Amino acid sequence: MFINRWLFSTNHKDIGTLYLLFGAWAGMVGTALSLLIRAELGQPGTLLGDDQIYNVVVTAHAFVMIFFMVMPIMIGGFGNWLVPLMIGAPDMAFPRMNNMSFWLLPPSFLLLLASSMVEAGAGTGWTVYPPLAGNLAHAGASVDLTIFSLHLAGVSSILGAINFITTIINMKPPAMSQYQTPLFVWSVMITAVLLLLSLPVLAAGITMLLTDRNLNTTFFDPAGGGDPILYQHLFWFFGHPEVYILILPGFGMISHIVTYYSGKKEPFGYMGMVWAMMSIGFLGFIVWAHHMFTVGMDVDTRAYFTSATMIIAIPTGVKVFSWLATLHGGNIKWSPAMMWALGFIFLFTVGGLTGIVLANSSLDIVLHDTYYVVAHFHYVLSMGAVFAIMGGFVHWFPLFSGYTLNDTWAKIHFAIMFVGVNMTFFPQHFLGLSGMPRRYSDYPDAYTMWNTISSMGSFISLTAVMLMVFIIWEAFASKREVLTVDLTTTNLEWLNGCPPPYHTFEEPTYVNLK
Amino acid sequence: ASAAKGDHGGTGARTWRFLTFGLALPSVALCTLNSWLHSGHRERPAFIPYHHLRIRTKPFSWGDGNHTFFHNPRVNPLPTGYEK
Amino acid sequence: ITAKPAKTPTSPKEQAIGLSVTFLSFLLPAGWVLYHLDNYK
Amino acid sequence: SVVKSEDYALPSYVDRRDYPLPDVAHVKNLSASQKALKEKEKASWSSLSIDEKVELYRLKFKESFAEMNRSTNEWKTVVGAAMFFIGFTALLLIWEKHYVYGPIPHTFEEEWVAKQTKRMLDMKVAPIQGFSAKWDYDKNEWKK
Amino acid sequence: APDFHDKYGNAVLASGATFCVAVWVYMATQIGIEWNPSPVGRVTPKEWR
Amino acid sequence: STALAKPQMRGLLARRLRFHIVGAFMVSLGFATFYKFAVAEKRKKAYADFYRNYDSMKDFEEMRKAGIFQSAK
Amino acid sequence: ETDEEFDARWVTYFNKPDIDAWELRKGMNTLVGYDLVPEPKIIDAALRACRRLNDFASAVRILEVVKDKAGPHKEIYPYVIQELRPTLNELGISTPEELGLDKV
Amino acid sequence: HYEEGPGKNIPFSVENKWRLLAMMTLFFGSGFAAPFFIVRHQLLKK
Amino acid sequence: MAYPMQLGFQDATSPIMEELLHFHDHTLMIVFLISSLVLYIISLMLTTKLTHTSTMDAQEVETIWTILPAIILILIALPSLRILYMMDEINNPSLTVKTMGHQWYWSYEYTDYEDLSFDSYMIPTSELKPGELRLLEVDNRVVLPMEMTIRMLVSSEDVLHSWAVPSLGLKTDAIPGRLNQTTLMSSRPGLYYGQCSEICGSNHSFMPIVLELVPLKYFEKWSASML
Amino acid sequence: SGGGVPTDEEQATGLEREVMLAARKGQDPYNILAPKATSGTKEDPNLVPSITNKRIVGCICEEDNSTVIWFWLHKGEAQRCPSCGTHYKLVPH
Ligand SMILES: CCCCCCCCCCCCCCCCCC(=O)OCC(COC(=O)CCCCCCCCCCCCCCCCC)OC(=O)CCCCCCCCCCCCCCCCC
Ligand code: HEA
Ligand code: HEA
Ligand SMILES: CCCCC/C=C\C/C=C/C/C=C/C/C=C\CCCC(=O)O[C@H](COC(=O)CCCCCCCCCCCCCCCCC)COP(=O)(O)OCCN
Ligand SMILES: CCCCC/C=C/C/C=C/CCCCCCCC(=O)O[C@H](COC(=O)CCCCCCCCCCCCCCC)COP(=O)(O)OCC[N+](C)(C)C
Ligand SMILES: CCCCCC/C=C\CCCCCCCCCC(=O)O[C@H](COC(=O)CCCCCCCCCCCCCCC)COP(=O)(O)OC[C@@H](O)CO
Ligand SMILES: CCCCCCCCCCO[C@@H]1O[C@H](CO)[C@@H](O[C@H]2O[C@H](CO)[C@@H](O)[C@H](O)[C@H]2O)[C@H](O)[C@H]1O
Ligand SMILES: C[C@H](CCC(=O)O)[C@H]1CC[C@H]2[C@@H]3[C@H](O)C[C@@H]4C[C@H](O)CC[C@]4(C)[C@H]3C[C@H](O)[C@]12C
Ligand SMILES: [C-]#N
Ligand code: CUA
Ligand SMILES: [Cu+2]
Ligand SMILES: [Mg+2]
Ligand code: NA
Ligand SMILES: [Zn+2]
Repeated sequence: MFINRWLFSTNHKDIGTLYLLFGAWAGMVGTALSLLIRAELGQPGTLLGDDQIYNVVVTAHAFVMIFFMVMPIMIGGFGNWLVPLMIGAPDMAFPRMNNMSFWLLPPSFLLLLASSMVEAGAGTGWTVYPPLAGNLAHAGASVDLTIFSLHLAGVSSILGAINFITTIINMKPPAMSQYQTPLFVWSVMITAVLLLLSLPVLAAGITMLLTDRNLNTTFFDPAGGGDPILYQHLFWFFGHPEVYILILPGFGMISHIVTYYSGKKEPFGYMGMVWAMMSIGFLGFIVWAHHMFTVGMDVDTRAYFTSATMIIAIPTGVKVFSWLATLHGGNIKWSPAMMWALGFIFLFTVGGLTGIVLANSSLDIVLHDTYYVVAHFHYVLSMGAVFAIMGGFVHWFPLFSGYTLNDTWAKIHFAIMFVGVNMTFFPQHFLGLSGMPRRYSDYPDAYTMWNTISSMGSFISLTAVMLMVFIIWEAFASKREVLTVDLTTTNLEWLNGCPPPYHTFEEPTYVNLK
Repeated sequence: ASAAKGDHGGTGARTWRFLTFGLALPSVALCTLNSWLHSGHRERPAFIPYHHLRIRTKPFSWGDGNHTFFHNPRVNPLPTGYEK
Repeated sequence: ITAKPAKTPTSPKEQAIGLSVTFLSFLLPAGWVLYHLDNYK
Repeated sequence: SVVKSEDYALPSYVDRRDYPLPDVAHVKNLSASQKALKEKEKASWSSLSIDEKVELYRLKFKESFAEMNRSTNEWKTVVGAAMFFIGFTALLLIWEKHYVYGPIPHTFEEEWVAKQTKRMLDMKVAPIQGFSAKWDYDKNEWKK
Repeated sequence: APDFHDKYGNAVLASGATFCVAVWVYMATQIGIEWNPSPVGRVTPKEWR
Repeated sequence: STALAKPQMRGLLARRLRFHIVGAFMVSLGFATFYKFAVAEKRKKAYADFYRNYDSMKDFEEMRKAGIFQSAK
Repeated sequence: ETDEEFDARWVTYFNKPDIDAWELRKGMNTLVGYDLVPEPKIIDAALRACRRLNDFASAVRILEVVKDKAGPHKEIYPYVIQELRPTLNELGISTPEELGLDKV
Repeated sequence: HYEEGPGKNIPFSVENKWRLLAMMTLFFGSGFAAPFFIVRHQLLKK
Repeated sequence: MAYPMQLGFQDATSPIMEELLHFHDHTLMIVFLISSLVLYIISLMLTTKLTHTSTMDAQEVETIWTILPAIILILIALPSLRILYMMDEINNPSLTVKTMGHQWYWSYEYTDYEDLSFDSYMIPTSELKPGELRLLEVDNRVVLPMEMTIRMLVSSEDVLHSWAVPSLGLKTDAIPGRLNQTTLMSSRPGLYYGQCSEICGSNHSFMPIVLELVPLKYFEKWSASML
Repeated sequence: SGGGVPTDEEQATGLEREVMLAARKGQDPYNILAPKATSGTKEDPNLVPSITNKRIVGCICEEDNSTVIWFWLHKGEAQRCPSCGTHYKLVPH
């Protein structure tokens, strides 16, 4: 029974639970890697005495946090648990293929571990650019194991995208149009379309890297007429959609959380929120070269990519202002999930504004490959994603488990994390403006003060992560079972009780046309 | 394909109105900006009486026979050069 | 939300034990590695 | 009174200031005297006593607005505990400094810094605003 | 009836704040951390060549 | 002993929003005149004052005499 | 639609002689979503609906929701109670304050 | 069928809170410890 | 170079970097307008017990909050693009210098007239002379004439690197098989520092750039003495 | 042409065949079609089939509302949408 249920699953809730457990474990790995980064930088000099190892830690930090923590939690965990419930569907369209999307991830993560254990690791950056990642500067198996890890994670997510698009298009009640589905469901559909289109381009690029390393191709090698910059275009043609894939489900969850704890039946400006996510999805394919402003790019191309990148703040702003308009007039409930969502709005706004600074290619010349970029994305993406994940985890933990958290402990956890992440990343703006490069294991002495503060911040967030594990333990240890949940008339995922039965919507909802 | 939308479900009138106002007319507005920024008169080039240009094998059937139909004196030289 | 009182209440002492064990589980192995870094180098 | 897990699909009671009249009464079963009180409520309410009026309220509702909207001392626990755990973090940082980190480079010795500062002034580092702009080359001291 | 916050909130706030300030002031000043502040107004420049 | 006057009862949230959005606007204006003055304008003046009578050869000779250069003793 | 037109539709709603319990609750739970404290004339109609429905407790709760809707505008509730005293006396409705239900 | 309800829709037991603490300790502690041991491993090869 | 506790950009060494500072100040004035506006508005939404939970009509306010951001973006874009096209303007260099990245050092070639080339490596910390800067000095500086337009050509003989000098607003990737051009003009003599800015392996943190800007006549005699 | 290819009438089975035969009779036991609303008064409630004693209703109270209002409808007296008041009555079994 245990194997049938948990290794042979065809159930969207159990698969969602598997993804949440996997993603929480990966988040411990990715946090430990981030603390090694900050320990190496927390005083001047060398800590590891091996900067190849430092570079391997940085590279694996980003792959773990992106491919094994955020994407599995947002899309595999919250998407599988919540999407079918929010449309009244009995499961996903392809419930068995869904289980393979999950089970490809432990082997993908094993390949990434393997890459770091063999030879000297892949000390490449998560961009994996050649020729550093080629077979002369990274001879041996580490980079190929990293490529294969990415291939498996890509297949997992492409099949998952197929599943989500199909389920959301085909399995709603017959009377429910796409403009009657909740915003989280929209955010997953759009994320899935971005995955479907972008991950095959990454797969092509990393396969060309694999063949340059092992089959004597020269896609990226000038000796054969190849070009390192071609790899960067293929990588970033995926990688820009990827940053929106990482945040879009978070936007969906934030819309639900802000609406719920405002005591509202609906988000402000629903169609504008759909418009904004669709626009971000579409424009997310035409801006990638802003990751390449220093490669030797012609001025008119720089001007185009600057302008297209600026156009994206418009639909993103409709979403920030619409979250503020949802709060307006609300019966505000200061629950821990609401605190996470308000933290998200603040931090995402800070990070999006420093992205606007970066969009100007002339300023980006001076800021590229410095800690100002690291500060932009740890606000707008890394901590935007983590605060939306924690808001959604706190808000929906009683649905998934049937038990309540201790809200006082959850508010203490939020307070510690908010101090920690701001102490960690805010000073990195100053480091970047004053010229400290990213991807460095040590720094000229002038940069000591802000690196020291940033590293002390990183230990505050460690304390918060340890406390989060205790908080989850205390909830399962005390077994406070949920009774009543407010606002079920506009939050269908709760209407089957906590936790919902294994099969839900065996009799579908009744929705008429009128 | 290299898009980024979603909806499908049904493509009805509401969806096509959404596309008209949410994508098509904003695109026209942006290209109208792009265009009404690169507007302006550049410096016209030296006249050179190249024999493959300003072709005259028969007089035009209007005016003096030597001016094209949408002749612009500022930018269109005659076979003998710009007009005064 | 409303909920039942705990089926298996976790007293302050029990929470101090769970918190201490949780923190030690993260701190002791990493602390051992970092304390011995120069030994590895 | 007693809400059961198996009742999740039935209309439920809630105390929320934005939903003043919930879908069910707080107390559905009535004793003999409570039945008699509901019969008496069918006559002039001027004939009910204060205690009878309170009892009718408490059959219909669990908490009053003043009770459901009460502020609490929770903030003290939250802020105090957050500061405790931030304080605990500095213990970790003290441990790290003592047992993990070795000496920093010799360039942070006071005499090195003093010579390096003079050399930065001799090369006029940031002479418009940032650094040398703050040195008085004529008086040979930091601008006051 | 008084809850945990009524009974202990004042002590948790006072002890947590006192402890946090004390341990961070100790860490910042007593264990040899080099913050490397600006020399401006602090360092007397010395001949180097 | 006296009746209470009828107060405003409708639109209290919208009224509060209207008043403070204005205050929010006039604070951003009051700030930008300050940030321009305390930062942006200060910087324009610092650079123009610095370069107004700047003598690059004199700066060089000072640096050379201080011993900083590889190419000039 | 004018304020008086709004007030008059709401007065008419609660004055329906055979208004049922569901309609009473739907009306009050909808009304409190709007950005206003209901005029005394609306509250009067609702309280008399409570009387027709033999529901003393809902009459008291309606007075509480008036005080709550006024937020920090502490002058509104005492004015509304003043305006309702003849109805309160007529129907024997005690205020929440007279019942002690304003204490925490 | 399968068990449903709180504590039953998960691949780990919560029947005993102390056994649960051990299991959660090993689970999250193994993920957090792994990078430190990988670093140790790489340093010990030189 | 940067100095301890610096918050913003290094002081400008070239007119282009001065332009960037003024444009960054502009962008920041706007950034601070928007940030404080958002903070003030969100705080306002969160500080009243008054409520309004019925459906709110959206279209009016969505016009304000699309059109205002679009205007702001145009107010950033216009000066941004002007600087971009100004940096692109031909300037007619007096000298061309090549730099080739390597793991982990830079080489320089000055081959307009004579075959002058050399390697430039970080000074190890143990060998710094007193008052020299850890991780920033090199053995052989890039001596250049001050007050003159210089074409730098940047490439690599192995992996990617990136040649950067923040106080001159310069960062050009060094790509094997490619010859990227940038121009440099220092308004002042002195020593201007940068660091390799594309991760290139284990010693990426330790291959810095030091420009030494001097009068033409000293550059000429230095060049001759380096043959 | 020739023959030799089975038809659905000949060879469909299981649930596919159930759906096919019901459609021929104009029935929809597997809920493939959206039900059409009645006037939804207490006299003419929307009739909600169920194989049990409760079913979730979603009410799109006005055409083109994006918010759907969801509630359990139980066997017994008709219930009303909590947003618009339209009536629904369960027709079990
Ligand atoms: C639905 C409500 C919840 C919603 C909330 C979501 C929950 C999330 C927060 C709530 C969090 C509560 C956490 C509870 C701890 C779960 C412990 C567990 O034992 O999980 C359940 C286990 C089975 O264990 C049990 O059944 C224990 C109870 C009964 C079993 C009897 C024997 C006990 C054996 C010892 C246990 C060992 C524990 C692990 C020890 C681990 C040692 C390694 O199985 C499974 O299905 C595994 C599930 C997926 C695991 C994904 C991570 C795999 C990462 C590795 C990738 C490989 C390469 C890494 C290498 C890469 C490096 C670079
Ligand atoms: C969640 C992930 C995420 C998200 C959403 C974003 C969003 C944005 N990013 Fe960021 N970005 C990253 C993750 C993300 N980014 C990562 C990981 C990298 C580096 C990769 C690497 O090199 O490893 C990076 C790097 C990166 C660069 C390259 C810098 C460099 O390498 O030198 C640039 C350049 O233009 C950029 C710009 C932006 C912009 C303009 C947005 C916009 O989408 C933001 C829009 C949001 C707002 C603007 C705020 C809300 C709006 C308002 C309140 C309205 C009014 C606003 C205005 C009028 C401006 N990003
Ligand atoms: C989602 C993405 C993500 C996240 C979350 C993080 C989190 C952190 N990052 Fe991240 N980081 C990157 C993505 C991310 N990072 C990327 C892409 C790079 C660039 C790599 C390259 O240059 O190639 C990078 C690089 C980078 C650097 C620069 C390295 C260099 O340039 O040399 C630094 C430096 O301080 C840093 C620090 C941190 C810290 C201290 C944290 C965290 O410790 C902050 C606090 C957050 C947590 C503690 C998260 C906990 C969440 C969980 C545990 C999940 C729980 C799950 C459930 C409850 C279901 N990161
Ligand atoms: C606004 C967008 C354009 C809208 C249309 C405007 C009018 C164009 C009419 C289109 C007819 C197309 C026939 C094409 C003939 C040439 C016209 C080409 C378009 C045009 O209008 O060209 C103009 C020349 O017109 C000239 O000669 C004079 C042209 C007038 C005489 C045309 C006579 C010939 C018509 C023959 C048609 C035969 C069709 C047979 C169809 C049989 C199918 C079975 C260009 O002006 P220009 O000053 O030289 O340069 C501009 C300098 N500033
Ligand atoms: C980079 C910066 C970019 C720019 C940012 C710009 C922000 C601009 C923000 C605009 C602020 C001003 C908007 C003011 C709206 C206030 C609504 C209002 O004025 O009134 C409410 C209107 O409701 C209705 O129709 C519909 C409900 C209200 C419709 C509007 C909803 C309010 C929206 C508020 C948004 C606040 C958050 C803004 C975040 C920026 C109604 O209340 P009443 O009880 O009187 O009705 C009863 C009416 N009877 C009695 C006559 C029938
Ligand atoms: C370097 C080398 C790396 C190698 C990595 C290899 C990784 C994966 C190993 C793959 C093992 C494949 C095993 C067969 C999978 C069949 C999936 C399938 O056919 O899935 C179907 C759904 O997908 C559909 O239709 C449409 C989708 C069909 C997809 C079939 C599988 C494709 C796998 C690879 C494709 C990757 C994309 C490449 C382009 C980037 C059916 O869904 P189920 O839920 O099962 O059933 C539903 C029931 O109602 C059916 O009665
Ligand atoms: C970034 C994540 C890491 C964050 C901070 C970790 C904080 C430290 C927790 C304590 O870790 C322990 O520290 C001991 C020292 O205090 C070590 O004992 C070591 O030192 C002792 C004292 O000298 C000897 O008794 C032991 O045998 C010797 O192993 C011990 O191994 C290690 O488990
Ligand atoms: C037409 C469409 C859907 C309306 C509906 O059927 O409900 C709506 C939804 C979002 C709207 C857009 C957003 O509100 C954002 C922009 C707002 C500007 O005021 C007009 C253009 C603008 C781009 C809007 C055009 C149009 O009214 C949109 C696209
Ligand atoms: C961001 N890209
Ligand atoms: Cu060379 Cu980095
Ligand atoms: Cu991007
Ligand atoms: Mg780069
Ligand atoms: Na270091
Ligand atoms: Zn309805």
